[PDB]
Amino acid sequence: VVGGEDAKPGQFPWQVVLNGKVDAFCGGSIVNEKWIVTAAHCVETGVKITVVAGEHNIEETEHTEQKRNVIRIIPHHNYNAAINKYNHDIALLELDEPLVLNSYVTPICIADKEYTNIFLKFGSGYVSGWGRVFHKGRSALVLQYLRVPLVDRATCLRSTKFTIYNNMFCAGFHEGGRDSCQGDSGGPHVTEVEGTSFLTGIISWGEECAMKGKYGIYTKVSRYVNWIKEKTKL
Amino acid sequence: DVTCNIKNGRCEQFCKNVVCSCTEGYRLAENQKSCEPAVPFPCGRVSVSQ
Ligand SMILES: N=C(N)c1ccc2[nH]c(-c3n[nH]c(-c4ccccc4)c3O)nc2c1
Ligand code: NA
Repeated sequence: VVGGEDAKPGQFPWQVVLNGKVDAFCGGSIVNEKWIVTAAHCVETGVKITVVAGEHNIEETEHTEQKRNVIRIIPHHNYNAAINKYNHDIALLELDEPLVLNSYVTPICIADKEYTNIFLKFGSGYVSGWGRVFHKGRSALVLQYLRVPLVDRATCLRSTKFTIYNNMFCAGFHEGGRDSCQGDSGGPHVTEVEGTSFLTGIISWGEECAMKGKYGIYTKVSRYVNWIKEKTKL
Repeated sequence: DVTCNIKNGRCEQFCKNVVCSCTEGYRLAENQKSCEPAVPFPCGRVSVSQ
């Protein structure tokens, strides 16, 4: 996250970090004790991944962390990286052993299709992750967060030569300076509804991080609610 | 008089034409509008001191 702030411990207890050949390459959100929702481009190669819940400072042991191996990767059936690496960009990860829910490890709420869309249209979500804090720069040690406004589809379409499909959305600032970045993808975009946060998007992709005239592209979670609830049933 | 089209029928979370409801881990309050924790760690809540 470029232009964000250090989260306090337990401020985003649904956030998880993904590790593989490179640690902190992508983020995710806790659906429940056995399941994580992330971007399919983060796990498309089907490589051995580990999830860390309860993380705050990735280089300091705070005794709140919970690491788990991933035993199953379910990309959405409409995801195909050979056609478009960032369309239908959502995947679920099954953990080898359940997380122990506490104040540092808590799931994110997911409303039905209609209400997830209503909450996105409130126009202001929180994004978070351990990604790059500058475009082409060092990645964060402490979890970063940022409030990003929703951008109308017309402004979003004029900002890029790439195709922004109807179940993708734009968020960020007209003048740049603050945005999500590489290392944050798969992480959450949440909307606070009277003190309860609901998942409204997945951090997906963008061109230059925090550049004036460019915005972050997110996956609309409302498009996949029935698939998340179905596959993650305990 | 009361409809989900105006202020969500005054429901804190979900409204159905009104009957208010909440997401899993929350229970409908004595006022029939607000949502309260029904489990120790309900989804989407910050419980560490800030
Ligand atoms: N401009 C932005 N707001 C932005 C947001 C998310 C991004 N994600 C990426 C990204 N670049 N490369 C990968 C990646 C991650 C895992 C495997 C392969 C590629 C990414 O997730 N660039 C990004 C830029
Ligand atoms: Na740590």
